[PDB]
Amino acid sequence: HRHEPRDHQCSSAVAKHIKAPVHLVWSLVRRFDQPQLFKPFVSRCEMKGNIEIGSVREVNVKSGLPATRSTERLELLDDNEHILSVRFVGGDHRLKNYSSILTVHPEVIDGRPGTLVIESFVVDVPEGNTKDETCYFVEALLKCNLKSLAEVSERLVV
Amino acid sequence: APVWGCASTRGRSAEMEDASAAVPRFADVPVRLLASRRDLDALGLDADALRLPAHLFGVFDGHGGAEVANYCRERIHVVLSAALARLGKNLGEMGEVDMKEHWDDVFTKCFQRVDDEVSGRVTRVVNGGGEVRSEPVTAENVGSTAVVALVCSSHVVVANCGDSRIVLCRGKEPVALSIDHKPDRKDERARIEAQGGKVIQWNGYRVSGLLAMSRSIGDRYLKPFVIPKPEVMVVPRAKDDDCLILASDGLWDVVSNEEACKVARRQILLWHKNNGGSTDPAAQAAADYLMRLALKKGSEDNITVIVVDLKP
Ligand SMILES: CC1=CC(=O)CC(C)(C)[C@@]1(O)/C=C/C(C)=C\C(=O)O
Ligand SMILES: [Mg+2]
Ligand SMILES: [Mg+2]
Repeated sequence: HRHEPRDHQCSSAVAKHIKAPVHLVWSLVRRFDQPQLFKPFVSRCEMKGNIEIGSVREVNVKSGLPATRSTERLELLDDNEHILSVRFVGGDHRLKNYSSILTVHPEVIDGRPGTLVIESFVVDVPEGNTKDETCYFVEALLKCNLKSLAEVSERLVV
Repeated sequence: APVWGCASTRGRSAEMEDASAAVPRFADVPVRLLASRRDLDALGLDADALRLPAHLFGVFDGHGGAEVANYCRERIHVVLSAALARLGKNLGEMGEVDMKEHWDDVFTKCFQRVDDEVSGRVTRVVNGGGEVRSEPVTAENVGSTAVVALVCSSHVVVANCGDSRIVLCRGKEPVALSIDHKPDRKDERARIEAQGGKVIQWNGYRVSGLLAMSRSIGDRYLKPFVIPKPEVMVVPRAKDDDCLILASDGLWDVVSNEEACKVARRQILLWHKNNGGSTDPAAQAAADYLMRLALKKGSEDNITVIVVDLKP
């Protein structure tokens, strides 16, 4: 998780403790073609072919947001080291050159096997805003995503 | 008893997330909230025992899904009707009271109660008894506006939460009965920022850069910045009154208050000149007209219009 933000960019990260085993969480994160598995803001997602470096998904988001669609490319997918990197390359949103890195790590939580998820990003600051506003916008969405990921994961343990 | 019309369409959008409710004689309004007990005791009339029927009308623009708007359609009038009957009894062993402040409480605690059911903070009753549910109605990113008008022969009581709107045409000139909860409103920014939140300009002024309104039902992932507290206004009726217009942003984004009033009066009169829980043909014709006027003007959102005739 080392990003180098340029002068016209910002960067931050969010983390979440999940009471589920790593293999269980990562089985959800890796399905790059179905982010609606844990992202509450996705309504539709299309993708042709196998999940591989260079894969492109076309995402459509639900109503009540500042955007409707983004095009996202899979940059990194490591199944031994649990890493996932995605880049936004299109859409009608204001997150230009968005790039995120997400990793899953094992951990003991309340005497049972658990999971720590860490997600960082860098993105251009859009015209008119500040580094702080942009980070706030993204962290709010990511915190919500990792919130959802934890719920679905902890539900599959039962 | 009540004369209304309701026009509702998916519009040019893929899905329908608007909902509406029109419930005649849904409750009896405790007259103790409209007039003092002393003023009525001077006539020999017991304010606590006086029966006055009321009707409920509501428009709920959903976002992130239709489930919360639909839930509002199904629950607000029921929760509200029960609160009014309970309040009617508690006024028995009570004295005089501030009517403004009691209308605020009953609508606030009502919206707060539906929000608490939607989020799971309280258990709720399904299947009319026997069943109970305690899990949230839906995901934490689904919400809905709520603009409701309680109507009786002497008063209109209005409760607004979100960017839907209700407009009264009194004297052929429009009167806004609600003020949109846009997050850049001076007092809403102050409220949100005092809470530790941000109102960001991000394709419009948005809470946390996400939601284009400062109040709504649901949306627990944006709390405590987005809140379900409604603005309540009690509007005594008058001989000037023309009609009531409740609508989602699907109409107000492309039609002004002035224009919506002018078209409503004309369509109701227009229908009466040509012709010397069911809807009234004239109000309906004004509702269908306003809906199509929104489509003909290039509105891409869901569109919901309720017109209430305040004269015959
Ligand atoms: C929720 C949403 C709204 C937007 O305005 C942009 C975009 C459509 C890209 C997005 O899907 C952004 C999602 C983000 C930041 C992270 C993710 O999804 O992991
Ligand atoms: Mg909507
Ligand atoms: Mg809408």
